[PDB]
Amino acid sequence: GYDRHITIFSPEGRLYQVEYAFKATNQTNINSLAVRGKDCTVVISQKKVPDKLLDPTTVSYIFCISRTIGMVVNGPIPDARNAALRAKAEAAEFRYKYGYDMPCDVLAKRMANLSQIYTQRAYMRPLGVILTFVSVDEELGPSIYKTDPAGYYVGYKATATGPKQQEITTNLENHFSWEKVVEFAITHMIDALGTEFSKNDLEVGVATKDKFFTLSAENIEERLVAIAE
Amino acid sequence: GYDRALSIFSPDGHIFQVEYALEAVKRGTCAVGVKGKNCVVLGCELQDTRITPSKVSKIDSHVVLSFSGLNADSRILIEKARVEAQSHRLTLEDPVTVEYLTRYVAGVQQRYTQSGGVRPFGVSTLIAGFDPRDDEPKLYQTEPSGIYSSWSAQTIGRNSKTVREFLEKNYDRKEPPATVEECVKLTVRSLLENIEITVVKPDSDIVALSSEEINQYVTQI
Amino acid sequence: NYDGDTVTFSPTGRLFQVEYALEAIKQGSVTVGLRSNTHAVLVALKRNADELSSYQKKIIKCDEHMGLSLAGLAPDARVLSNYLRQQCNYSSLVFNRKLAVERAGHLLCDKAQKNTQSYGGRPYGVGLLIIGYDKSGAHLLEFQPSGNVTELYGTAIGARSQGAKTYLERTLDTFIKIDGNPDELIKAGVEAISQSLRDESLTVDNLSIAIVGKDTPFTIYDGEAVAKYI
Amino acid sequence: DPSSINGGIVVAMTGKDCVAIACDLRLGSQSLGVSNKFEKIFHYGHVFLGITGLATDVTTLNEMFRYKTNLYKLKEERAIEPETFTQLVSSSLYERRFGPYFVGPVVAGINSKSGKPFIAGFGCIDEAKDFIVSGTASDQLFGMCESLYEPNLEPEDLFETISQALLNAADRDALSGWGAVVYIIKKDEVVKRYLKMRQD
Amino acid sequence: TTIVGVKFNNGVVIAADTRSTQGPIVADKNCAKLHRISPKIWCAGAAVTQLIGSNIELHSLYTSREPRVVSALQMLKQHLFKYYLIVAGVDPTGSHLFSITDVGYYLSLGSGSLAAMAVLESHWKQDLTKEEAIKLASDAIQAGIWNDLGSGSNVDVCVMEIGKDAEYLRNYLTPNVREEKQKSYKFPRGTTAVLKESIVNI
Amino acid sequence: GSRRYDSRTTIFSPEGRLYQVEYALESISHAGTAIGIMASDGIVLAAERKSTLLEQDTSTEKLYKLNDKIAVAVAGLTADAEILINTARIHAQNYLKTYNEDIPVEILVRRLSDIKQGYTQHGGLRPFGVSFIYAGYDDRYGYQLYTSNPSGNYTGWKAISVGANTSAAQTLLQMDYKDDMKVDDAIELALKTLSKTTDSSALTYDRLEFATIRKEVYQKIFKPQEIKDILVKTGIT
Amino acid sequence: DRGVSTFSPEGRLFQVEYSLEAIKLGSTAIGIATKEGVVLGVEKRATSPLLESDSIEKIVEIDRHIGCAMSGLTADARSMIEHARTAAVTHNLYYDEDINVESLTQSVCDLALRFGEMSRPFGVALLIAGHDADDGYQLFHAEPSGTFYRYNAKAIGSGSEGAQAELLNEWHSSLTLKEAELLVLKILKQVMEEKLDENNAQLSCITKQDGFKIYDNEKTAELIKEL
Amino acid sequence: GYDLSNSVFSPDGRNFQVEYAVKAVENGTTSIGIKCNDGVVFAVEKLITSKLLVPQKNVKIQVVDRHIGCVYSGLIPDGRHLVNRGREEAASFKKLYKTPIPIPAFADRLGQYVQAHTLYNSVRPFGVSTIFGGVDKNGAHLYMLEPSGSYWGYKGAATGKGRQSAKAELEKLVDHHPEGLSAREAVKQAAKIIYLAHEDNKEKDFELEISWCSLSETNGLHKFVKGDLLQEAIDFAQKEIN
Amino acid sequence: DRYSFSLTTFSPSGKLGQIDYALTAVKQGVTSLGIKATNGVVIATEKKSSSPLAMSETLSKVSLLTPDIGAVYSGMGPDYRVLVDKSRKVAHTSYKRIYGEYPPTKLLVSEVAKIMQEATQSGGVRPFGVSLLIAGHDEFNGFSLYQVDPSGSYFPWKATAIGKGSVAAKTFLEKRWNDELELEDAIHIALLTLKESVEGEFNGDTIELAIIGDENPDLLGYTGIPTDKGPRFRKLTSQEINDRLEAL
Repeated sequence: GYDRHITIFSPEGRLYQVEYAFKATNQTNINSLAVRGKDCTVVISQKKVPDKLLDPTTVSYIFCISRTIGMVVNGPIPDARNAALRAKAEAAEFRYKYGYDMPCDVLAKRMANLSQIYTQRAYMRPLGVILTFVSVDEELGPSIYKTDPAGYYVGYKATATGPKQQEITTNLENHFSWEKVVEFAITHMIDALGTEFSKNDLEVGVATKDKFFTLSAENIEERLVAIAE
Repeated sequence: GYDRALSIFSPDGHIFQVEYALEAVKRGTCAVGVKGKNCVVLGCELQDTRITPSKVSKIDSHVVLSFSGLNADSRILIEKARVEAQSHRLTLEDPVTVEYLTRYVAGVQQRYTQSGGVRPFGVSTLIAGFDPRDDEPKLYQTEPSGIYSSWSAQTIGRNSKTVREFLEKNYDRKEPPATVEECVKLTVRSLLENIEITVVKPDSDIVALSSEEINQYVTQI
Repeated sequence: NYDGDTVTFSPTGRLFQVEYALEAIKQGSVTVGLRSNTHAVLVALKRNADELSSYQKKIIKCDEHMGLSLAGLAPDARVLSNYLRQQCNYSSLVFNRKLAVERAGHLLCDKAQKNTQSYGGRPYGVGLLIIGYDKSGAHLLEFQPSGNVTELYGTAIGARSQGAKTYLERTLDTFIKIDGNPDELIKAGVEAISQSLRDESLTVDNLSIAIVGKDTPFTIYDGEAVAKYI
Repeated sequence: DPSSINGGIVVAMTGKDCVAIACDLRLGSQSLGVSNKFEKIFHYGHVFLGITGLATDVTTLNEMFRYKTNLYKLKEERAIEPETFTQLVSSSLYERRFGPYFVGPVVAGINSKSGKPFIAGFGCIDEAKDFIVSGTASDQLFGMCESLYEPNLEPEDLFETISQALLNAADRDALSGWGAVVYIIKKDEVVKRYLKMRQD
Repeated sequence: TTIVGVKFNNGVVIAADTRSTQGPIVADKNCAKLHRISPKIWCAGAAVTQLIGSNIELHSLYTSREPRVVSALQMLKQHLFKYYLIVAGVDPTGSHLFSITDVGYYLSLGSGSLAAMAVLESHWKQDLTKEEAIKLASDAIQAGIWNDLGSGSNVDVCVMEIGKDAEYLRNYLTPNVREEKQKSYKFPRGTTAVLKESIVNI
Repeated sequence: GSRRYDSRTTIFSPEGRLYQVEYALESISHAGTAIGIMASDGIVLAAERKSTLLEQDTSTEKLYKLNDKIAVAVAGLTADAEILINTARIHAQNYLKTYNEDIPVEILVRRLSDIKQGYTQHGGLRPFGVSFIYAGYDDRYGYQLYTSNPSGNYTGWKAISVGANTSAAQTLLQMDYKDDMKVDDAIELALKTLSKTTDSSALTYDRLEFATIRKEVYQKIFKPQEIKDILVKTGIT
Repeated sequence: DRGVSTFSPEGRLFQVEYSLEAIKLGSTAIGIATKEGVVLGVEKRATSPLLESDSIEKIVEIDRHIGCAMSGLTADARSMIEHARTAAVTHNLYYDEDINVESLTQSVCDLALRFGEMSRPFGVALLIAGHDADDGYQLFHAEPSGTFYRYNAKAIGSGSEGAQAELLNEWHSSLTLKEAELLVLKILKQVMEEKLDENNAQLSCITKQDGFKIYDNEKTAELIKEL
Repeated sequence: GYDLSNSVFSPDGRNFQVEYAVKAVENGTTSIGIKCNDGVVFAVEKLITSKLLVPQKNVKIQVVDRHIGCVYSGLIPDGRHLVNRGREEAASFKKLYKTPIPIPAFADRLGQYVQAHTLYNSVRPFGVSTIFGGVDKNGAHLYMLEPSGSYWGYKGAATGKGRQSAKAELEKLVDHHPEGLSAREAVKQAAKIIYLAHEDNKEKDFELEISWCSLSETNGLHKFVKGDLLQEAIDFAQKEIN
Repeated sequence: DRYSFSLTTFSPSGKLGQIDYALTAVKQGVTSLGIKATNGVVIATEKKSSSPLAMSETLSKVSLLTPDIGAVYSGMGPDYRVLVDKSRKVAHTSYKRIYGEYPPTKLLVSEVAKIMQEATQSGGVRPFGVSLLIAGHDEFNGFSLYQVDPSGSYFPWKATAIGKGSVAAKTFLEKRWNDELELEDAIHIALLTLKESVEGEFNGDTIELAIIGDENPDLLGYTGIPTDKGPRFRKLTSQEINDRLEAL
């Protein structure tokens, strides 16, 4: 009866607490998509701020892990900030130990191994977040690596996360400077979700060769205007 | 560290794990000890007899320990008793008295009934011997709860109640068995309600009776 | 389902183990605290298990400037009073400073709270009234197992403490202005605690009184020393 | 210097399909000679080990290597080889880098698979192809081995070469002597010989 | 000991002498001083290498990437700082030459370092080819061999080129081969007196 | 807290028993049968394996050397046994390092059984699900045959079986065992008992692990061909 | 299950309340404090005639002027006594003076609630009797709950409910020591299931002159005849 | 049966113990925070449970370092436990570095601590929601931190029993004043909103406590509003009721 | 961590339930097989992709443990990933630091199984939900193929399959395996066996195959050391697998 409350095996060989952490990734009802250009990686995340008392510049599910790596999280922001702090410490520690910046895939494996421990030790619960790491690796180029509560991670050509991740995913499958790549992702998110975006409804992160950065509401509005033209 | 309180009070004031540890003792084999004027006789009723350990174990040159209950648990108690007896010699220059050894063994058993993460020993021990340079026989008993007491004659294990009833009428505290023969014959008679006999005598004179001697006692009875 | 541990919230947001520790005080004997600007008074009704037995100590002295009274689990009070003595002792050693009564209450606040959020411990089953005198004057503090520490003019904790507390509210405008007449402030405390009695009357063995003030070190009255106040 | 407290020397030589390891037998306490039966050469299977230096360390290391090579044989179901044993010695010694044993170990043996003679000196491995020396008379042993040794000596010739090198170096060492033992090691047989030497 | 490291237009070369000494006595005449940390990262010193190389291999398997010379340098630097080397190699970021930390186009360590640096300072030029770099690194080692008592025997050379496999030229030069002895000192059999003989049951 | 999920492995039953030990003994009762027979001139260890594609010539899953003079037959969880076998090998080598003598068989058996008992009294962990048969020689008692179970009890035997069908195997051993048999006679008794206690229709060399200790003492863990040879001449073929 | 340090909805610790009912099953212990001393008496309650009743030590010495009786799980008492003896000895080492009886009772009672995940509270109750210059002859009742009271006369154990009522009737401030000896024996004879004699009951006294003394079976027998 | 432990996901992916900790917060007294054009104003309703309480002495608002003010609703001992961690965290930042800890940096440190109390069943979630903020080198910041560890920046924040009415009034304040409120006038609305929010708890009297941290008024340091300004806000709040 | 007790305990029937449930997870995993030939071992598995936009090249289900030892799994991938990390580390710290060489296959397998048994008896941990097929070569034992179970039990095999279609695959391997098989024959049998187990597309991108065979000095990365042989473990590329599938 307690197999559903801690991460031990059920008689069917399943970890229900891990499966329930997947359910926790969609509580925020936020959809995100990551696309790779030939030179840049772009993450578009929905920015839903219903309370008018909120300071919108603080509402953010995109984190700058290092100079080159960015992370977008699908799930509650306290668990999102927990993973972000851990990823930043891992990135800085890798640079200290090995003399060069951690690649996006190494960090994704690094964080997936941490999620694997929560999956096997009873006193740690899984974090109910899905972590998408993006960077332009100096060896592998633009990169998307996504981690889930199960400790599973893999690289992606493009990816979408959220309640409507399927609608975005098939939309990307059919299709299959960074400003154009941003304009592509915003347009494809509009078509997939069937909803026009204002400058306040979107979060944009861009991984380039030298740095990862996030666009401001003014920069996003500039891209929205370009799509209008 | 695992520190779950396994031995706790029931609503009726009982510690069930200690009560169940006593049940393990009552399913042990036997330890009949008859203390006389000069003797303390300990007895019990494809196996390789050479290498199967005798139940009576020498804690030191002068103190022996028989037991009843879980054999595996007893080895740990006997090992702790032997180490303690050597340490007392090492630091206090003197061999242990039978009461001091009994107090230490019962202290370990009591410690396991109120320590987290451990279960009580399912062992009751009959500790017999003589104090150093002394000659009055000692026959103590310890139980899983940690209670220790001195007896003129005592039995532990299966059929203990029947044998103790037999001892309570054949042994008389007015006139204890005066002769070593009386110590053995009373012990054999109690065990007759296979026999092993160990006689503990002063000045570390501890001997186990041969099967030929025991047969003479049995045939006489 | 939710009362077995202090680490669990009830569906309504309640902590039942903390509330059950609160019930321990309500099972204890009533002690009354009140203060004027110059003096703070502890009045305690000591309880005896048997008429062949003595009466359990209710008032504890920390130092010359501060002391407390307990209601509930006496061993918990000693643990807290020992911790309170350590804090007051630390202030004198490291700073040559008398620990403020308000600061001392917050140290009890923090110690009590740790047992309500971490597994393994239990909330303290004792309530305390701490009186003290410092540079800011007379202080009376009520400590609760939940960690709540409150500064009051007067208060009562223990069994039937509502009768004493109701009287203190009615008398509030009087005893706060008693000022530099300590015997009249003790008198007002004795009347308040007499409002919490049901069958037994205040006797020489029952009553225990403590006081601390401007030029009054913390002194406890027991036995015949309280006969003038009964 | 604890290595010079007890004295003693160990020399190993490679021949044609054979190795030889030799040592003196003196166990000394500074100038005083205590024992003439302290053999410094041990074997674990077909791998031979000579240890010079502090005698208590020699006994401690032999017990440690008998310990490790026994667990190796139980785990591996095969006897350790001289090249593997050399790595085992090297890692064991550096396992006490700042608590070192005051020893000089010499490995001699023939690899059971390849059949090639193997000798080694030391944590840093000196896997020489001609000879290894160790002890208080290493300088005397270097002079004798460098002059006498020639490659591809037959086992009978190898015995004479390593014996004469050992005897003459021990004669010029104050703390070496009181007898000598030579092991002529081949794949099929191992011969142990005690040498006649000066007893001063 | 004489170790040099010379960077050329497409890689780095390290060279060393092969003499090991215990005081004034040559213990090993053919000690190998060029130690491999990874296939294309090699180290030379005037245990820490076999442990750093072990963790470099584990780190490379973990990251699924080729080892970097900065990673070996960082690991050696952190390990040695916790309690004198030349680290050279080629990684995806190019060829590197470090000493333990200073970079350099040429380096030298050991007892023969000054003799080697004299040859390097005299003959080193920018944009050396691979053949010239081997020649320069070898002559620097030869200078230490002839002029420094602590250096001798042979020259070991390791060449790490950016697009190629590392090539370890063990005993690249052997300028100190002993001449044939005047006489043969083979004893006639039976010369040594034997007190006892016994077969050992192995 | 975790208190709700604790199984309380090291507690007594109301009858004075230990559930996990009794459940661990139930586990071994379904393991392959291992038999030890102590003859006048040595000891015989025989174990029944419990597929065509299995590499039988390499598989050594029930008989292990602990020493040059001590071997164990294993019934139960082989992974748990490998943990205990490693400690016994280290303990035997620790004894040789201390005293320069081979460890007595009983000292080794006692130490291993003390490890099993420790998991039964404290720590909150489950017992080892392993029963051992120790066949050993030492200068004090000569050939000795011990057995140990998850509870940590060890007893000396002349002939003993562990694993599946222990009751049946012990009945056959009681009927046919003599104190004065030789190893070859003891070997023969081992296969007949295994043949008459195996759950399979026939006993073949691929299903068998065989070991003997004979006098210096020599341990021989039989190769599949040697098992095949001894199988034919015994008559089981 | 429930945690050992849990409160009940009425404000009482479950394990402490359960431990108190273990004491109710123990042998009776009676103590009377007078101006000339304190008399402690216990019911031996030997389980068998073969049991050597002279080995039952239910009254022990803590310090030269401090002794106590025990009732309940007397195996738990020995740990509490050893702590009490150490505290009395440590006081003399640190202060060059004998420990006060109330302070000794405080040191013992500090162990009472020091349990939780000590696995359980002690299942034994003590009657601590002692003398000192600061407070004279004193008798305390230490409980596993951590509470203790000073008693003029107190009875604990199986027969405590009836014995305490009898102690209420019989105790007065002018009792002499010999009256206390008879009173303790009188109540013990009243509540013991067995017929009271010198082999199934024990007496002890604490006086300023003689310290803590346990009465021999001979001396107790003469005192038994006086009844 | 998924609500008896802290770190358990329900089949829907919810942590019910964190939701139960929120129920404790909603039961607490109303506390608010208003971010003005150059500072932050904190106001809290202090229920007068008895006449025997010493007025203006049971202070609820706490300072962290010298520039951060914290107010919370729910289990007051939990809030003090959080502030004690915040003071340790603000100090350790001021030792390794030298600047006073930035407000966003301080918000993350508290958020990690509160989130860490939802990771294990051996610990209980915080039973408070904290409104905290102050003035740093980047201006004024206002945060509300929930029992889950979630926190956001706010123009105006409210928790407690009268949080719904206080949020309605704070929304009007944001609507009517896009230019940014002034620190002195925000103190008056803080009094007004607390008094308005008290109608949901009118069964008992209450004491109003206000504090502020303004770059101009308080020189970027957190100070309690006392004296004439406190009484002026009370009169404004009392007048604004009618 | 308050979990210090075993989460895997014996049942009244003697079963260890958490081990049985861990074995159930393996049986639900993707089918992976291993075949031992005279001159090599081949381990193969299906690469099941979660999304069509996932880069399956980044997910390697076959891992090099040592240059001459490789591993494949069925079951929980994250458990395998951390077991491989521990197995590689133990192959160095426990063996190669001491003896200067990589362990023989059976010794690494026993060390991997020791890690698996610890998750079965230690406090507060579930067992690993993977069975590993470990293929290797060592100088004294030659080529070997081992299956390691979640309980920590390991067994040598001539050929075996684990996972979803292990029962059907093992029957097919019994028909085709013989003691005279060459490595190329083993690869051909492996692809046929994996063909019957793969549901959808069967090509070099959906199949991961590795071999332990001849030493590869071209994969050594350096020359000049005659005794340094070169890795025997070799993962076949998608182009190589396609070639053997085109000429199937």
